[PDB]
Amino acid sequence: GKIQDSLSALGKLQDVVNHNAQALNTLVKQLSSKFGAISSVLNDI
Amino acid sequence: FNFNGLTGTGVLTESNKKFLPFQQFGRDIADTTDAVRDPQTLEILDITP
Ligand SMILES: *[C@@H]1O[C@H](CO)[C@@H](O[C@@H]2O[C@H](CO)[C@@H](O)[C@H](O)[C@H]2NC(C)=O)[C@H](O)[C@H]1NC(C)=O
Repeated sequence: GKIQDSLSALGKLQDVVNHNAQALNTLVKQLSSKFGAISSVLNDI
Repeated sequence: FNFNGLTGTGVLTESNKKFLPFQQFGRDIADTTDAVRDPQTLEILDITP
């Protein structure tokens, strides 16, 4: 019965979610970079 | 679609967001446009991919 009191810990499970969310947020943000080109949009060029 | 300069592709649907009278369009987390305001009718529309 004392186990519920200690809960109401799971940081190892939240870290897995965070690591993937951070890689997906970074992957999308890397599309707004010019990398030394005139623009960052393949139609505007 | 093109909303006063914003060039893109997607499905237009009725939104439930509320822009501040001076704002034309909104962006989501990760900095991508997700809602616009029609210049002619002044209605807020979501853009789904
Ligand atoms: C832009 O002009 C159009 C003209 O068609 C306006 O649309 C009319 O607006 C009045 C005022 O509410 C309505 O009574 C009419 O029924 C509308 N016309 C149609 C065909 O629906 C529109 O309101 C104007 N927009 C702005 C922001 O001034």
